[PDB]
Amino acid sequence: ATLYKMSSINADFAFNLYRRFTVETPDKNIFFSPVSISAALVMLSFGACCSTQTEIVETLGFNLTDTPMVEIQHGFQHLICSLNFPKKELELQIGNALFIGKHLKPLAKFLNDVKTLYETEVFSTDFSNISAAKQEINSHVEMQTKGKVVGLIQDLKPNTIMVLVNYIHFKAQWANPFDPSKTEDSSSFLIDKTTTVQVPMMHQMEQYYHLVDMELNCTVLQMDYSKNALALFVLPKEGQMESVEAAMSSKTLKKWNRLLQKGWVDLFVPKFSISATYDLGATLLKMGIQHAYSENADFSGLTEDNGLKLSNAAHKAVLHIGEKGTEAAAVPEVELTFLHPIIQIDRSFMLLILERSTRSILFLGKVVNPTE
Ligand SMILES: N[C@@H](Cc1cc(I)c(Oc2cc(I)c(O)c(I)c2)c(I)c1)C(=O)O
Ligand SMILES: [F-]
Ligand code: NA
Repeated sequence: ATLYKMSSINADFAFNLYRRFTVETPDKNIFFSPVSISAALVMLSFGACCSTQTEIVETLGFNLTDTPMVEIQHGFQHLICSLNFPKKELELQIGNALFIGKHLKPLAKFLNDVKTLYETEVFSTDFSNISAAKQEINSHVEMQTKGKVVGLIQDLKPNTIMVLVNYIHFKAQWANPFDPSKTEDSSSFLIDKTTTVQVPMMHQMEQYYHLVDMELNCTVLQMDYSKNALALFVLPKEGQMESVEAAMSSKTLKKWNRLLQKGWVDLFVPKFSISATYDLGATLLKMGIQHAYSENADFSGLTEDNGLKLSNAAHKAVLHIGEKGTEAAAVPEVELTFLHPIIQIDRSFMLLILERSTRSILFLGKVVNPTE
Protein backbone atom coordinates (compact mmCIF):
# COMPACT_ATOMS: atom_id res chain seq x y z
CA ALA A 1 0.00 0.00 0.00
CA THR A 2 2.66 2.54 1.06
CA LEU A 3 4.67 1.58 -2.01
CA TYR A 4 1.66 2.61 -4.13
CA LYS A 5 1.27 6.04 -2.40
CA MET A 6 5.02 6.63 -2.65
CA SER A 7 5.11 6.40 -6.45
CA SER A 8 3.15 9.62 -7.13
CA ILE A 9 4.87 11.49 -4.28
CA ASN A 10 8.35 10.39 -5.39
CA ALA A 11 7.55 11.38 -9.00
CA ASP A 12 6.35 14.85 -8.02
CA PHE A 13 9.55 15.28 -5.97
CA ALA A 14 11.55 14.23 -9.02
CA PHE A 15 9.97 16.89 -11.20
CA ASN A 16 10.15 19.60 -8.55
CA LEU A 17 13.84 18.89 -7.97
CA TYR A 18 14.37 18.82 -11.75
CA ARG A 19 12.80 22.29 -12.00
CA ARG A 20 15.12 23.54 -9.23
CA PHE A 21 18.05 22.31 -11.35
CA THR A 22 16.81 24.17 -14.44
CA VAL A 23 16.94 27.44 -12.48
CA GLU A 24 20.42 26.63 -11.06
CA THR A 25 21.77 25.73 -14.53
CA PRO A 26 19.59 27.07 -17.35
CA ASP A 27 19.96 25.41 -20.77
CA LYS A 28 22.40 22.73 -19.61
CA ASN A 29 22.24 18.93 -19.39
CA ILE A 30 20.45 17.63 -16.30
CA PHE A 31 20.66 14.01 -15.24
CA PHE A 32 19.96 12.42 -11.88
CA SER A 33 18.31 9.46 -10.12
CA PRO A 34 15.22 10.71 -8.32
CA VAL A 35 14.32 7.48 -6.50
CA SER A 36 17.89 7.11 -5.25
CA ILE A 37 17.81 10.68 -3.85
CA SER A 38 14.44 10.07 -2.18
CA ALA A 39 15.62 6.83 -0.58
CA ALA A 40 18.88 8.33 0.66
CA LEU A 41 17.08 11.20 2.32
CA VAL A 42 14.59 8.84 3.97
CA MET A 43 17.58 6.93 5.35
CA LEU A 44 19.08 10.16 6.68
CA SER A 45 15.73 11.03 8.26
CA PHE A 46 15.74 7.72 10.12
CA GLY A 47 18.55 9.11 12.35
CA ALA A 48 16.93 12.54 12.77
CA CYS A 49 14.30 13.66 15.30
CA CYS A 50 11.66 16.35 15.63
CA SER A 51 11.70 19.12 12.99
CA THR A 52 15.02 17.90 11.57
CA GLN A 53 13.25 14.67 10.63
CA THR A 54 9.87 16.03 9.56
CA GLU A 55 11.50 18.65 7.29
CA ILE A 56 13.24 15.92 5.33
CA VAL A 57 10.18 13.79 4.66
CA GLU A 58 7.94 16.81 3.99
CA THR A 59 10.49 18.18 1.51
CA LEU A 60 10.32 14.74 -0.20
CA GLY A 61 6.57 15.41 -0.66
CA PHE A 62 5.04 13.33 2.14
CA ASN A 63 2.10 14.32 4.31
CA LEU A 64 2.58 12.79 7.76
CA THR A 65 -1.19 12.75 8.36
CA ASP A 66 -1.62 10.50 5.27
CA THR A 67 1.53 8.36 5.64
CA PRO A 68 2.85 8.22 9.20
CA MET A 69 6.61 8.41 9.68
CA VAL A 70 7.09 4.70 10.48
CA GLU A 71 5.03 3.78 7.39
CA ILE A 72 7.29 5.93 5.20
CA GLN A 73 10.37 4.35 6.75
CA HIS A 74 9.06 0.82 6.13
CA GLY A 75 7.71 1.69 2.69
CA PHE A 76 11.22 2.69 1.62
CA GLN A 77 12.63 -0.53 3.11
CA HIS A 78 10.18 -2.44 0.92
CA LEU A 79 11.05 -0.27 -2.09
CA ILE A 80 14.80 -0.86 -1.80
CA CYS A 81 14.28 -4.57 -1.24
CA SER A 82 12.11 -4.71 -4.37
CA LEU A 83 14.33 -2.66 -6.66
CA ASN A 84 17.56 -4.35 -5.55
CA PHE A 85 16.29 -7.95 -5.72
CA PRO A 86 18.42 -9.95 -8.21
CA LYS A 87 16.70 -10.33 -11.60
CA LYS A 88 17.88 -12.07 -14.76
CA GLU A 89 18.76 -9.68 -17.61
CA LEU A 90 18.59 -6.63 -15.30
CA GLU A 91 21.10 -5.26 -12.81
CA LEU A 92 19.55 -2.60 -10.58
CA GLN A 93 20.83 -1.37 -7.24
CA ILE A 94 20.04 1.85 -5.52
CA GLY A 95 22.29 2.72 -2.67
CA ASN A 96 23.66 5.29 -0.33
CA ALA A 97 26.25 5.85 2.37
CA LEU A 98 27.26 8.27 5.10
CA PHE A 99 30.79 9.48 5.83
CA ILE A 100 31.10 10.99 9.29
CA GLY A 101 33.99 12.81 10.93
CA LYS A 102 35.93 10.40 13.10
CA HIS A 103 35.38 12.36 16.34
CA LEU A 104 31.66 11.49 16.21
CA LYS A 105 30.44 8.01 17.14
CA PRO A 106 27.22 6.75 15.57
CA LEU A 107 24.86 4.69 17.69
CA ALA A 108 25.25 0.97 16.97
CA LYS A 109 21.46 0.59 16.70
CA PHE A 110 21.35 3.25 13.96
CA LEU A 111 24.16 1.54 12.07
CA ASN A 112 22.56 -1.85 12.26
CA ASP A 113 19.04 -0.53 11.47
CA VAL A 114 19.99 1.39 8.32
CA LYS A 115 22.10 -1.49 7.00
CA THR A 116 19.18 -3.84 7.56
CA LEU A 117 16.51 -1.46 6.28
CA TYR A 118 18.27 0.38 3.48
CA GLU A 119 21.58 -1.48 2.82
CA THR A 120 23.35 1.70 3.95
CA GLU A 121 26.99 1.66 5.00
CA VAL A 122 28.45 4.27 7.28
CA PHE A 123 32.12 5.20 7.48
CA SER A 124 34.35 7.04 9.93
CA THR A 125 36.29 9.59 7.91
CA ASP A 126 39.06 12.10 8.61
CA PHE A 127 37.85 15.23 6.87
CA SER A 128 41.05 17.17 7.81
CA ASN A 129 42.56 15.53 4.72
CA ILE A 130 40.21 16.64 1.89
CA SER A 131 41.87 14.76 -1.02
CA ALA A 132 42.02 11.49 0.93
CA ALA A 133 38.39 11.81 2.05
CA LYS A 134 37.22 12.42 -1.52
CA GLN A 135 39.12 9.29 -2.68
CA GLU A 136 37.57 7.17 0.08
CA ILE A 137 34.09 8.38 -0.84
CA ASN A 138 34.62 7.98 -4.58
CA SER A 139 36.16 4.51 -4.25
CA HIS A 140 33.16 3.36 -2.26
CA VAL A 141 30.78 4.65 -4.92
CA GLU A 142 32.87 3.24 -7.80
CA MET A 143 32.90 -0.20 -6.16
CA GLN A 144 29.15 -0.13 -5.37
CA THR A 145 28.42 0.81 -9.02
CA LYS A 146 30.68 -1.93 -10.48
CA GLY A 147 32.98 0.87 -11.70
CA LYS A 148 30.42 2.95 -13.65
CA VAL A 149 30.16 6.04 -11.39
CA VAL A 150 33.63 7.57 -11.05
CA GLY A 151 34.44 10.77 -9.15
CA LEU A 152 30.94 11.20 -7.66
CA ILE A 153 32.21 13.83 -5.21
CA GLN A 154 34.30 16.80 -6.32
CA ASP A 155 34.11 19.51 -3.64
CA LEU A 156 34.41 19.50 0.13
CA LYS A 157 34.89 22.57 2.32
CA PRO A 158 37.08 22.49 5.42
CA ASN A 159 35.31 21.50 8.64
CA THR A 160 33.19 18.92 6.81
CA ILE A 161 31.26 16.92 9.39
CA MET A 162 28.97 14.48 7.52
CA VAL A 163 28.58 13.61 3.84
CA LEU A 164 25.61 11.75 2.40
CA VAL A 165 26.10 10.11 -1.00
CA ASN A 166 23.63 8.32 -3.18
CA TYR A 167 23.92 6.41 -6.43
CA ILE A 168 22.33 3.87 -8.71
CA HIS A 169 23.76 0.93 -10.61
CA PHE A 170 21.78 0.04 -13.79
CA LYS A 171 22.48 -2.45 -16.56
CA ALA A 172 19.72 -3.36 -19.00
CA GLN A 173 18.99 -4.44 -22.57
CA TRP A 174 16.37 -3.01 -24.96
CA ALA A 175 13.44 -5.32 -25.65
CA ASN A 176 14.07 -4.39 -29.31
CA PRO A 177 17.81 -3.80 -29.86
CA PHE A 178 18.98 -1.64 -32.73
CA ASP A 179 20.79 -3.12 -35.73
CA PRO A 180 24.27 -1.51 -35.62
CA SER A 181 24.45 -1.68 -39.44
CA LYS A 182 21.65 0.96 -39.51
CA THR A 183 23.43 3.39 -37.17
CA GLU A 184 24.45 6.57 -39.04
CA ASP A 185 27.48 8.55 -37.91
CA SER A 186 27.64 12.33 -37.78
CA SER A 187 23.93 13.11 -37.91
CA SER A 188 22.99 16.72 -37.07
CA PHE A 189 21.53 17.32 -33.60
CA LEU A 190 20.28 20.80 -32.65
CA ILE A 191 21.56 21.84 -29.19
CA ASP A 192 19.92 25.25 -29.51
CA LYS A 193 18.05 27.36 -32.12
CA THR A 194 21.03 27.55 -34.50
CA THR A 195 23.83 25.29 -33.23
CA THR A 196 24.28 21.66 -34.22
CA VAL A 197 26.49 18.87 -32.98
CA GLN A 198 27.27 15.61 -34.73
CA VAL A 199 26.14 12.37 -33.09
CA PRO A 200 25.65 8.79 -34.20
CA MET A 201 21.98 8.15 -34.93
CA MET A 202 20.53 4.69 -34.38
CA HIS A 203 17.62 3.68 -36.58
CA GLN A 204 14.89 1.08 -36.17
CA MET A 205 11.48 0.50 -37.74
CA GLU A 206 9.36 -1.09 -35.06
CA GLN A 207 6.10 -0.79 -33.08
CA TYR A 208 6.33 1.54 -30.07
CA TYR A 209 3.93 3.13 -27.69
CA HIS A 210 3.88 6.85 -28.41
CA LEU A 211 1.69 9.92 -28.31
CA VAL A 212 1.47 13.48 -29.46
CA ASP A 213 0.43 15.62 -26.51
CA MET A 214 -1.65 18.52 -27.84
CA GLU A 215 -1.82 20.30 -24.48
CA LEU A 216 1.88 20.16 -23.64
CA ASN A 217 3.10 20.33 -27.25
CA CYS A 218 5.48 17.38 -27.17
CA THR A 219 5.78 13.89 -28.57
CA VAL A 220 6.40 11.02 -26.17
CA LEU A 221 7.97 7.71 -27.24
CA GLN A 222 8.23 4.66 -24.95
CA MET A 223 11.15 2.20 -25.46
CA ASP A 224 11.06 -0.84 -23.20
CA TYR A 225 14.01 -2.60 -21.70
CA SER A 226 13.70 -6.40 -21.62
CA LYS A 227 13.02 -6.50 -17.86
CA ASN A 228 11.13 -4.16 -15.52
CA ALA A 229 12.34 -0.86 -16.90
CA LEU A 230 11.46 1.48 -19.75
CA ALA A 231 12.59 4.73 -21.27
CA LEU A 232 10.38 7.69 -22.13
CA PHE A 233 11.77 10.17 -24.65
CA VAL A 234 9.94 13.49 -24.41
CA LEU A 235 10.44 15.61 -27.55
CA PRO A 236 9.11 19.18 -27.25
CA LYS A 237 7.88 21.08 -30.26
CA GLU A 238 9.95 24.06 -31.37
CA GLY A 239 10.41 26.48 -28.47
CA GLN A 240 8.29 24.36 -26.14
CA MET A 241 10.93 22.91 -23.77
CA GLU A 242 10.11 25.43 -21.00
CA SER A 243 6.36 24.74 -21.07
CA VAL A 244 7.02 20.96 -21.02
CA GLU A 245 9.37 21.31 -18.02
CA ALA A 246 6.78 23.40 -16.17
CA ALA A 247 4.07 20.78 -16.79
CA MET A 248 5.87 17.60 -15.77
CA SER A 249 4.19 15.98 -12.76
CA SER A 250 2.79 12.69 -11.52
CA LYS A 251 -0.51 13.82 -13.08
CA THR A 252 1.19 14.12 -16.48
CA LEU A 253 2.57 10.59 -16.18
CA LYS A 254 -0.88 9.28 -15.36
CA LYS A 255 -2.29 11.08 -18.41
CA TRP A 256 0.37 9.61 -20.68
CA ASN A 257 -0.11 6.12 -19.20
CA ARG A 258 -3.70 6.24 -20.42
CA LEU A 259 -3.05 7.92 -23.78
CA LEU A 260 0.04 6.14 -25.11
CA GLN A 261 -0.90 3.97 -28.10
CA LYS A 262 1.14 1.40 -30.00
CA GLY A 263 1.98 1.67 -33.68
CA TRP A 264 4.75 1.45 -36.26
CA VAL A 265 7.36 4.19 -35.97
CA ASP A 266 10.39 4.76 -38.17
CA LEU A 267 12.55 5.67 -35.21
CA PHE A 268 15.86 7.56 -35.05
CA VAL A 269 17.50 7.79 -31.59
CA PRO A 270 20.99 9.21 -30.85
CA LYS A 271 23.67 6.91 -29.49
CA PHE A 272 25.20 8.79 -26.55
CA SER A 273 26.07 8.86 -22.89
CA ILE A 274 25.08 11.45 -20.33
CA SER A 275 26.35 12.28 -16.87
CA ALA A 276 25.87 14.95 -14.26
CA THR A 277 27.21 15.62 -10.79
CA TYR A 278 25.44 17.50 -7.98
CA ASP A 279 25.96 18.91 -4.57
CA LEU A 280 22.32 18.82 -3.53
CA GLY A 281 22.51 21.11 -0.47
CA ALA A 282 21.66 24.37 -2.22
CA THR A 283 18.45 23.03 -3.76
CA LEU A 284 17.45 20.86 -0.79
CA LEU A 285 17.78 23.74 1.63
CA LYS A 286 15.57 25.95 -0.60
CA MET A 287 13.07 23.12 -0.88
CA GLY A 288 12.86 22.99 2.93
CA ILE A 289 15.63 20.88 4.47
CA GLN A 290 17.15 23.38 6.91
CA HIS A 291 17.65 21.96 10.39
CA ALA A 292 19.79 19.05 9.17
CA TYR A 293 22.40 21.55 7.89
CA SER A 294 22.40 23.75 11.00
CA GLU A 295 24.15 23.76 14.35
CA ASN A 296 20.73 22.86 15.87
CA ALA A 297 20.34 19.68 13.78
CA ASP A 298 18.66 16.94 15.79
CA PHE A 299 20.38 13.66 14.86
CA SER A 300 19.77 12.09 18.28
CA GLY A 301 18.64 8.91 16.53
CA LEU A 302 22.06 8.73 14.84
CA THR A 303 24.46 9.66 17.64
CA GLU A 304 24.61 10.63 21.33
CA ASP A 305 27.58 12.88 20.52
CA ASN A 306 27.10 16.60 20.10
CA GLY A 307 27.92 18.47 16.90
CA LEU A 308 26.59 16.19 14.16
CA LYS A 309 25.03 17.95 11.20
CA LEU A 310 24.83 17.37 7.46
CA SER A 311 27.58 19.11 5.48
CA ASN A 312 27.09 17.80 1.93
CA ALA A 313 24.76 15.54 0.01
CA ALA A 314 26.45 14.47 -3.22
CA HIS A 315 25.11 12.57 -6.22
CA LYS A 316 26.32 11.63 -9.71
CA ALA A 317 24.34 9.75 -12.37
CA VAL A 318 25.53 8.32 -15.69
CA LEU A 319 23.74 6.39 -18.45
CA HIS A 320 24.58 5.09 -21.92
CA ILE A 321 22.03 4.71 -24.70
CA GLY A 322 23.35 2.40 -27.47
CA GLU A 323 22.15 -0.33 -29.79
CA LYS A 324 21.91 -3.07 -27.16
CA GLY A 325 20.81 -1.00 -24.18
CA THR A 326 23.06 0.45 -21.48
CA GLU A 327 26.13 -1.65 -22.42
CA ALA A 328 28.50 -1.38 -25.37
CA ALA A 329 28.14 -5.05 -26.22
CA ALA A 330 27.30 -6.98 -29.37
CA VAL A 331 23.69 -7.47 -30.54
CA PRO A 332 23.23 -11.10 -31.63
CA GLU A 333 21.79 -11.54 -35.12
CA VAL A 334 18.85 -13.67 -33.81
CA GLU A 335 17.71 -10.83 -31.54
CA LEU A 336 17.00 -8.60 -34.54
CA THR A 337 6.47 -2.16 -45.93
CA PHE A 338 3.69 0.44 -45.62
CA LEU A 339 4.55 4.07 -44.99
CA HIS A 340 5.13 4.65 -41.24
CA PRO A 341 5.54 7.92 -39.34
CA ILE A 342 9.02 9.11 -38.38
CA ILE A 343 10.08 10.13 -34.91
CA GLN A 344 13.54 11.65 -35.15
CA ILE A 345 15.24 12.59 -31.87
CA ASP A 346 17.59 15.19 -33.42
CA ARG A 347 17.18 18.07 -30.97
CA SER A 348 17.13 18.67 -27.21
CA PHE A 349 14.80 16.30 -25.30
CA MET A 350 13.79 15.15 -21.84
CA LEU A 351 14.48 11.55 -20.76
CA LEU A 352 12.84 9.39 -18.06
CA ILE A 353 13.87 5.88 -17.11
CA LEU A 354 11.04 4.24 -15.17
CA GLU A 355 10.79 0.96 -13.25
CA ARG A 356 7.47 -0.82 -13.65
CA SER A 357 6.97 -2.92 -10.50
CA THR A 358 7.30 0.04 -8.15
CA ARG A 359 6.60 2.98 -10.54
CA SER A 360 9.92 4.58 -9.55
CA ILE A 361 11.85 7.07 -11.64
CA LEU A 362 15.32 5.55 -11.91
CA PHE A 363 16.66 8.46 -13.98
CA LEU A 364 15.33 11.85 -15.04
CA GLY A 365 16.98 14.48 -17.16
CA LYS A 366 17.30 16.82 -20.08
CA VAL A 367 19.64 16.09 -22.93
CA VAL A 368 20.47 19.57 -24.24
CA ASN A 369 23.69 18.33 -25.84
CA PRO A 370 24.34 14.59 -26.16
CA THR A 371 28.05 15.09 -26.90
CA GLU A 372 28.99 16.45 -23.44
N1 LIG B 1 1.67 1.40 -18.95
C1 LIG B 1 2.89 0.63 -18.90
C2 LIG B 1 4.08 1.50 -19.39
C3 LIG B 1 4.35 2.64 -18.43
C4 LIG B 1 4.95 2.35 -17.22
C5 LIG B 1 5.20 3.34 -16.28
I1 LIG B 1 6.18 2.82 -14.51
C6 LIG B 1 4.82 4.72 -16.56
O1 LIG B 1 5.01 5.73 -15.66
C7 LIG B 1 4.03 5.94 -14.68
C8 LIG B 1 4.45 6.57 -13.53
C9 LIG B 1 3.57 6.85 -12.49
I2 LIG B 1 4.16 7.80 -10.75
C10 LIG B 1 2.18 6.46 -12.55
O2 LIG B 1 1.28 6.72 -11.54
C11 LIG B 1 1.76 5.78 -13.78
I3 LIG B 1 -0.25 5.24 -13.85
C12 LIG B 1 2.68 5.52 -14.80
C13 LIG B 1 4.20 4.95 -17.85
I4 LIG B 1 3.72 6.92 -18.29
C14 LIG B 1 3.98 3.94 -18.77
C15 LIG B 1 3.05 0.02 -17.51
O3 LIG B 1 2.53 0.49 -16.44
O4 LIG B 1 3.77 -0.99 -17.43
F1 LIG C 1 14.93 -9.41 -29.45
NA1 NA D 1 16.31 -9.28 -27.70
